[PDB]
Amino acid sequence: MQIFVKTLTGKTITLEVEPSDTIENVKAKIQDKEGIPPDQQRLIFAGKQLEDGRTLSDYNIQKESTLHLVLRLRG
Amino acid sequence: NNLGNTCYLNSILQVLYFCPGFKSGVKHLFNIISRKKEALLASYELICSLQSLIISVEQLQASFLLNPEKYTDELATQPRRLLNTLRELNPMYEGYLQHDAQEVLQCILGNIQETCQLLKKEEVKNIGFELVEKLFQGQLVLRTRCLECESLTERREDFQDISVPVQEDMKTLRWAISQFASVERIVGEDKYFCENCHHYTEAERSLLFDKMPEVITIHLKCFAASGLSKINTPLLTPLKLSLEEWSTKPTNDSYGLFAVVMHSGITISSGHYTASVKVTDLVQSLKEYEGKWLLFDDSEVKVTEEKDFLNSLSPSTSPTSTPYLLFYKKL
Amino acid sequence: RKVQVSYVIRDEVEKYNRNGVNALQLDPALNRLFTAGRDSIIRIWSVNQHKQDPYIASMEHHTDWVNDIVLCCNGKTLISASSDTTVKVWNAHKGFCMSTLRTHKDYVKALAYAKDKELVASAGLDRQIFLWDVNTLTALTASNNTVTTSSLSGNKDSIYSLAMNQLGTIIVSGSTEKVLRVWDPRTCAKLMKLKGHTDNVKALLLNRDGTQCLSGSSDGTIRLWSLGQQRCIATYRVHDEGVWALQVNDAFTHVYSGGRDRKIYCTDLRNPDIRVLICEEKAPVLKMELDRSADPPPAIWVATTKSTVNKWTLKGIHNDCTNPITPLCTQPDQVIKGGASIIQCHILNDKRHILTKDTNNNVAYWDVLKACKVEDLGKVDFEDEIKKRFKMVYVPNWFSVDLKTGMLTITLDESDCFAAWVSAKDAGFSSGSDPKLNLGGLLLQALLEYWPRTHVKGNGYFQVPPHTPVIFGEAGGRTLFRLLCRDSGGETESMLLNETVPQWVIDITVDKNMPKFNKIPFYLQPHAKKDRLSASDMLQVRKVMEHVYEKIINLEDIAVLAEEKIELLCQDQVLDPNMDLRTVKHFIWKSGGDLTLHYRQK
Ligand SMILES: COc1ncnc(C2CC2)c1-c1ncc2cnn(Cc3ccc(-c4nc(C(F)(F)F)cn4C(C)C)cc3)c2n1
Ligand SMILES: *NC[C@H](*)CS(C)(=O)=O
Ligand SMILES: [Zn+2]
Repeated sequence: MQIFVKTLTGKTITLEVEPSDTIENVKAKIQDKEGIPPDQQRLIFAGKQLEDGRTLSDYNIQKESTLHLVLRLRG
Repeated sequence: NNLGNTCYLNSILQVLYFCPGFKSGVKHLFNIISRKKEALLASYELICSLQSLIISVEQLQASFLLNPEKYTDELATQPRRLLNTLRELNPMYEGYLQHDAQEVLQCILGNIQETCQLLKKEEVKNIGFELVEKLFQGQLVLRTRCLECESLTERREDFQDISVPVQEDMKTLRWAISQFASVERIVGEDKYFCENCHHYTEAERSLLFDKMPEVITIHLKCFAASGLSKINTPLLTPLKLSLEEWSTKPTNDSYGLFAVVMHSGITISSGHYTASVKVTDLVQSLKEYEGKWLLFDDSEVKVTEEKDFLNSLSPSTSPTSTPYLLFYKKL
Repeated sequence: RKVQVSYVIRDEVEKYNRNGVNALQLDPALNRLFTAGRDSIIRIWSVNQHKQDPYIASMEHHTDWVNDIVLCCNGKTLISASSDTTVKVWNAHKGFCMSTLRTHKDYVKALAYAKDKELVASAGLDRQIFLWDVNTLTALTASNNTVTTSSLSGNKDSIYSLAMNQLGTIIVSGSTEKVLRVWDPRTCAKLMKLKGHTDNVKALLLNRDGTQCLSGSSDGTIRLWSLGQQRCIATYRVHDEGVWALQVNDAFTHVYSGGRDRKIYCTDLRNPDIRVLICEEKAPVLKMELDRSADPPPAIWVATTKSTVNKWTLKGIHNDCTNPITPLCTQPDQVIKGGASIIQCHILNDKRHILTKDTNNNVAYWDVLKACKVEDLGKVDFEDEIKKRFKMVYVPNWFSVDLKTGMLTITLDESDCFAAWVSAKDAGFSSGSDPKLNLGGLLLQALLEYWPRTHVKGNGYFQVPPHTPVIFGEAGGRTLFRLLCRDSGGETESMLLNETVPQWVIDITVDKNMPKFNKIPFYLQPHAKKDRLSASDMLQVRKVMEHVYEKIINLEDIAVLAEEKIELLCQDQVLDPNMDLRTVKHFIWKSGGDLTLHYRQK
């Protein structure tokens, strides 16, 4: 299934993923395109942060769903 | 007070104290949980912890107004008990580390929303439960238009915050909301797979607002990959925001800026969070602060004029404390 | 970047269109229609009425949609542009490709022609326009001769249309930039930047002098431009939705317009209130081509998203209404038959068979490994036929399926091609052993068994059909090489395979060494002596039963005592003795973490 990810510049990228894909595999595919390490990445869908160790089916991520990519601003 | 690394939580608690209905909704939920406890969990400790924080704050505001000669130790005001409840709900808040203020806002709002859904399911087993859903929750319409077959597709997705770019790959906040919401062409490596064409095609993509909350939080992406870099230049922040341009229906609603959270630091890995808040509404001197701005350091409250605050925020002067969360309220 | 190996499951002769038609051309001297399909095949058709079968030939060397075709040099040469990023030169009289141009970076959407200069332009999604001399493009191969590139620059967004003046003096580009761009192709210079369209422009026309352009946008407008004044001179709103096809008579006075609304009009450009509805089509109009055998055009050919191409007769175009709703012709005068497109594919649990549903609502059963159809199931329910063919087996995914061409395309990548190990018995082969087979390996050895470099011939278990096209492409749709499975023995194909076959195919196919076995860890705990284990993903539960009976109970046939003495449990379900550890981990293990097994005595 194809999903959109809105990157740091607001630019949208496309990922091809499966409902059984874990959030860590999606963060690896975002590292492969945008070059950001998975430990610095932070995915938001439908106003909830996606937690590492869950599958895209647990969140109801379908075809044409959008993720927002953000980083931690530590303070 | 601070008591070590909690400036990320303090800034969020200070902006939530001045949100339109947050302080009354937390009192309604805490009174329900208190009636539950007298008639007979970790999520309920978050609402007990928030109520105990809010009561401490009204006791300070009263004590400053009528008895300055009291609370000499600042009564030990503590978010640390709330932080212990957030450790029980989320392992990341362990020790005296530094964290993202937006990630704490998401954790607090999500755990209050889960508590609201739990109390709603309990009551239905035998109206004020939609606290987060009225205040911070909105609904988008994500249109995609395949340039080969000109078929529209809609997705309807919820949002608590609007994450916007600060620079291109000076600017105004209208430009950042245009980059979030206006029509984007997806082309080259990121083609749309169109189920009507059975083919990868270019597409136009547009995001429109359909339901707006009473509080709009804009999450400024003050950070870019160059190995990661903080963007120190702000963009121009309007006092009044109108979203009719990216709206599914025309609406004569205007939103007014009432809180900001700033991050002072030259790197993404460390810094100091500060909040500043407009006082629109809640003994004579209490009303005199209206229209002004409160700036919260680690334990100082400084009253500042709206003009001086917006001059210091504008990119015309070196800001030294980058805006990170902007909160706009329905007028 | 990363080379993928693909192949297409098809019949030897794809006589009918298997998807929509993007481009049309006529040869009036030969009475010959060309149809460039989304099935990647350019077909040649006879348009004489006495011909019962219109089919003449098929020209098949693309790997994705053929977006535009140009007939050049008195119908001797055809130029084809595709979503495979290639522009191809063909012999139109014989039907073979005689050159391929790879100078684009993304899909090539539009061609232009200047008849009086033999000059062709190609444009695409890569924002590039290349100009070609057709007499120069008639070179056999890069080794016989290679050619230079003339480029027009200045487009800021993807080009969906070109138009070139017949005299090769003006070229026009229409793009998602919403502004028409004009150059002189002779000097490669800019002339103009016409503004006034509100969406993408898919149709462009020029008159013979290049003085007037006629343009159709997805905004539903047709604009007539005066290129002598850099402005629009008229606008016509006769479509409710986007205009995708335009044609004009030779006098440049009547416009035939069609688009997403499935209607064809003829508007007088001088008096646009007098229009006629020619016909109401069944699908969106993609391209139209006029019959130019008489002064008023007697017919129009209409290509759509459907696999049928229709001729509509234009006789009787004079009534009086400004927007007549009664079409002039309600039945086509000539119909080129089309086939059915595959529109759903479902890979079964063995990772070897597909169920496909087509446009006709027919379900078919396919074998990937042999690259053939097994049976046609008729108009059975697709979700019920999927449920009937459920098997309690797990095989790792090792190929992708694409339906872009309306026929099965199977793709293999290094990442997952080799992840499918299977027993010979489970894969339906036998000899008197149960050897362990890799499906991607056996398929790669069968796909190019005719390569002299791979002989010692084939995998020794199955052969693919000799007509099966084999494609070497990059992730992104850029094709490097295409051949048929039988053609790998030729000198030019053997050299292009030495220059194109990726090393991840050469290691298994040529060096004949075998891929990594996958191993899964598991814990073997007594059900209410503990260790963490690792074994092959395919290990039968019977060999875990043996290992428990011999390592925990070491105090007749030993394997019969092992299976009848020890039981295996996982998630409180007793395991089938014949289940592989893959299938246990995929179905019976819903809990997170490493697979845990428990055991007891019968
Ligand atoms: C964990 O800390 C918090 N968590 C949630 N919220 C809050 C603050 C309530 C936001 C805090 C918080 N942080 C830091 C401090 C420091 N001192 N205090 C008490 C306090 C709060 C507000 C004021 C005050 N209110 C007003 C008026 F706006 F009403 F007019 C004027 N003034 C001033 C200008 C005289 C006076 C004193 C703090 N409280
Ligand atoms: N990033 C945590 C806030 C800074 S401090 C000095 O208040 O701990
Ligand atoms: Zn489409």
